[PDB]
Amino acid sequence: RNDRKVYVGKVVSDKMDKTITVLVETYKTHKLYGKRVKYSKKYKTHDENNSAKLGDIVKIQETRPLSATKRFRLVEIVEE
Amino acid sequence: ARFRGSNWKKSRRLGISLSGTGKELEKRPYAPGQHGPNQRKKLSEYGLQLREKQKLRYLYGMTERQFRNTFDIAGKKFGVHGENFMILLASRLDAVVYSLGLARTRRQARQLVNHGHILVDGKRVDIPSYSVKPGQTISVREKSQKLNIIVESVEINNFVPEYLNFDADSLTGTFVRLPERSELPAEINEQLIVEYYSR
Amino acid sequence: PTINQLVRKPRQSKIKKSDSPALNKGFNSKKKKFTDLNSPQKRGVCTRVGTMTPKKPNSALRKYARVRLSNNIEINAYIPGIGHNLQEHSVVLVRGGRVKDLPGVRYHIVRGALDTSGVDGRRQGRSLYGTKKPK
Amino acid sequence: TMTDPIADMLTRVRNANMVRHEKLELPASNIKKEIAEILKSEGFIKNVEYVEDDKQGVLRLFLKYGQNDERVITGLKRISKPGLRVYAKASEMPKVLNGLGIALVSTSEGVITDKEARKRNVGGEIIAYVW
Amino acid sequence: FEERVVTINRVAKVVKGGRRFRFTALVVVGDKNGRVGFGTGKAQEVPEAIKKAVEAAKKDLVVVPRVEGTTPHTITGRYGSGSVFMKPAAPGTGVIAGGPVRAVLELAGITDILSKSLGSNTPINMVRATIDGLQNLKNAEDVAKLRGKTVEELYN
RNA sequence: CUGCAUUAGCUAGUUGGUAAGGUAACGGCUUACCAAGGCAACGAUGCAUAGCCGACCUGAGAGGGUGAUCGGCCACACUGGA
RNA sequence: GUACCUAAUCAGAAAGCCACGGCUAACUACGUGCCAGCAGCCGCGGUAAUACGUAGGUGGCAAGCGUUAUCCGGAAUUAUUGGGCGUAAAGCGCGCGUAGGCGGUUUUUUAAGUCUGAUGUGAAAGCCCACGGCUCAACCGUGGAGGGUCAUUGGAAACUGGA
RNA sequence: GUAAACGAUGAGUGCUAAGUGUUAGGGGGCCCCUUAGUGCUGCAGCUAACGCAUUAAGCACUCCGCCUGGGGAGUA
RNA sequence: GUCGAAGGUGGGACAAAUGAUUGGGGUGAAGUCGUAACAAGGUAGCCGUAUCGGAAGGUGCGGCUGGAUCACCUCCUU
Ligand SMILES: [Mg+2]
Ligand SMILES: [Mg+2]
Ligand SMILES: [Mg+2]
Ligand SMILES: [Mg+2]
Ligand SMILES: [Mg+2]
Ligand SMILES: [Mg+2]
Ligand SMILES: [Mg+2]
Ligand SMILES: [Mg+2]
Ligand SMILES: [Mg+2]
Ligand SMILES: [Mg+2]
Ligand SMILES: [Mg+2]
Ligand SMILES: [Mg+2]
Ligand SMILES: [Mg+2]
Repeated sequence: RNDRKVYVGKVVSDKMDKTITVLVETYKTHKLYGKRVKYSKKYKTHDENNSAKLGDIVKIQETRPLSATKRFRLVEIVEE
Repeated sequence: ARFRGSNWKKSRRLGISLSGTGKELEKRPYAPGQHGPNQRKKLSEYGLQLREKQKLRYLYGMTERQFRNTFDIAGKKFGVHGENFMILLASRLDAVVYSLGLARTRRQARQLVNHGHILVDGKRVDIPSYSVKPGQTISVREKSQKLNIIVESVEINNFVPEYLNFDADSLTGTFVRLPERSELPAEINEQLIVEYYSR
Repeated sequence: PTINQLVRKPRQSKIKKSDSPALNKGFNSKKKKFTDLNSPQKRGVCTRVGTMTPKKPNSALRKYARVRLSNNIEINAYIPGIGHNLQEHSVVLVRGGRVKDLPGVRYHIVRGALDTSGVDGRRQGRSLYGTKKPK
Repeated sequence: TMTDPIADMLTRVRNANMVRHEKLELPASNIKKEIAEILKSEGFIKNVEYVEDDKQGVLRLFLKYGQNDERVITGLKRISKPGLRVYAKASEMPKVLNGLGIALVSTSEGVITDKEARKRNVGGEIIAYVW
Repeated sequence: FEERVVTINRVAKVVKGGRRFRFTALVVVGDKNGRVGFGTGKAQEVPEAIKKAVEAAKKDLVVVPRVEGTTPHTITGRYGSGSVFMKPAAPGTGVIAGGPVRAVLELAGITDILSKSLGSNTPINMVRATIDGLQNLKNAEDVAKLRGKTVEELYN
């Protein structure tokens, strides 16, 4: 029933075995001056078969802890 | 009352008859003190606002803290702040008793209510600060129905404003509705007091 | 500045200094250290008592005391009023407020507190000089 | 180089109005044309002509002056800018000069005035103030 | 026409021996019905300085559009370094203003308004800034006529 | 959700994988092996200071200051470990 | 045996603090004579002191009144709202150039920003509005309103972002 | 690696009356028009004033650098 | 037997206090010496740099006008 968060982002490193780091990009607004400023967050996601490659836009979903800092699993490769 | 001072000196200072008779200003309409006579200085804007505020405050025989609190609560009502403040000051049990005429002086009415000779809706009220509201009745304690002071004041037939409906046979007054600016004393420019409390 | 410049380097307000720094500090003897605490007054012991000459154009022999406070800071405190009963080793209460004539005198000695006596013969504004009501 | 064509257009209008010029020619764009049409509909300018030539086309505005030579346009102010963009909700739409002026807005329902934005209950990017 | 003396200032011109002192008076004049003006007068004594200032002020008057004792809309009047922000209020607010601004507004007849001197507090330039704001004020009917519409069309 | 660059490099169970052990529980949580990964000018690391919040004071507002009493959450019980 | 109520006696037991040169409401006389002393700033005091001390009077408050300490305001004096850089403080001595910020006109598409509706939640107490109960009020109680840059979901495509 | 390294005036971009010189060009009939500089005079507008004013210090947008009382001190 | 608090030993890091003595800074009363700057301030001043001198400062090189001025020529504006 209850679903888990899903994010879309680019792959920025895959040197780790079966792990890819996904950079999700957002734009937080400055609290006083109100300007739009870029905000990047890197997500460590599980890539069982090493399908994803450095550069492709992939999709990840939140899971239980899988490692010291892995909390996401690769769902599909939206683009490449 | 709480301010037990020379009401004549206060009337002379403020250029107003706090009693309403004018006796204080009849002979010496100038300020008290060594420099009273031959006083010719001109008040500043702050001085004028302060004098207006003091006129109203000493007219209603209140302390500064209570006066300020009443002004604050009046400001929260819908309408014109100054008019609301004036009608709220009028609604006080001291003012209602004095207008009904159970005493010849505002301070005398204050002492009456303080000593409990008055009843609102048939129940004792010792606090002159009590804020009367429309639809209520002011009576007199049975043990004090025959007081010389109250009976003499009732005999002296004073004018009863429109917002008060009085019957001297029963010594029973009714607060019909809220007063109006015309009914309330015109010697006060409430805008000056509003500005005084603005700064 | 541009909005981008403000985002990169936000505006920075001027920092405010106290006029009575010596009152903002307590001392912990056990840890042998200073601590930041705002006090309205501090007790002290008069290291010296005497007179100082005001800077021009004023002229006088203004009465003052050099005081070591409970926090071990040594200050100069003016003695207000006419006549005082203070000497070295007197224990006094010190409040803020400098004397404009006196350069290094940044505090006042309260009258009528601890050792300091009220002003003798004072009748108007007595509370400011620690003098009882004569009656 | 050029960074805000809308600001350039507003400043052209302001400068021409100050010098009391009658007409004003500027390079055209769809947003500029819609702004000019809103100005005409509201009565701040007299006429708007589009010249469908090469090089993106030209807009030819005709300014409006009342009796006594009084200027109908008192002032134009760019609100949203490339350096900082401004958006407002329908319930937060600002009134220019207590309603005596217009705020040109850009909305999902086209660039309209603040009155129309409030009526349709929409917000958007507050392009400019005119009064 | 009511008149209020805003400021009186003793100015000096240096001469080979001593100084020549004069009195300058800044005065505001108004009917309390939408007409206000200000004037300055210099004389060897303050009564004559005031009289000259009053004559100049009466010569120079402006008409203040109003709406039930308050201005039609918010305005910032500027002159030199003077700058006065003024904003319509509701009845019973009073005139929330300081210094020469209050003189100008009261004599113009405004009884409910909020204001703030944002610039120089020199009285003559404050008065000039306030007058500039009142001059630049606009009324609904005049703006509708200028824009070729009705008040109802203006407000939609 | 905090100050400092007159703090620019930090990290070696560190980052990932495999196996086992361990736990109410997933997990470098721990161990063995393989790899060299991980963080950082979007401020890592270091240093200094600090219980956090509902709220409280002030200000027209935007903001600024504060975190007593009362309620919630956390942490501690002479100091350290079990 | 407290609150509260009743009956009797007495104006009798119950007013102090600061200020009065301008800001800032309130002025005169004596003493002093750059001394003693005052002082938040400007300043005051050397024989005519409304500024020092006392007295009369007056002003503001009042069971409180003053002083000190600290915070916000006034301060648009860090300025998003809401400031500047010729001479007042402020354009690097000048290039070349990286990251970043920003970016000319039209067409199609996306919905990250942007706009709009629904649902859940944002405890209680508190602030604000109303009502009710203490004789009034504070206070207490009960409803309402508020507070997210919140989340999930459905819609629009003008502008910014992507193709 | 610093100068009163100055126009004591950051770069880019557009827009806003005019008159008159000069440097290097171009087009149309000594004249007119025109491009880029370099000077002077001068509107609107700006400015505390002095003054600036198509070579802005006017009107606007983008980005950078810099300022926040005087000394202490361009010092520790 | 593994882990393991405290402890011990060692060389480093950082912070605070304190130290014979020493350096300029600020303030202060009519102190002493001269008079650098402000007028062309009596040698125009100031900026960077070098060096010298009790001291302010002088001198050299380059720069600036934020410099007064009698005669001359060279142009530009009305
Ligand atoms: Mg004139
Ligand atoms: Mg702590
Ligand atoms: Mg404010
Ligand atoms: Mg502020
Ligand atoms: Mg300068
Ligand atoms: Mg330069
Ligand atoms: Mg709640
Ligand atoms: Mg330099
Ligand atoms: Mg320079
Ligand atoms: Mg040219
Ligand atoms: Mg000399
Ligand atoms: Mg010389
Ligand atoms: Mg020599």
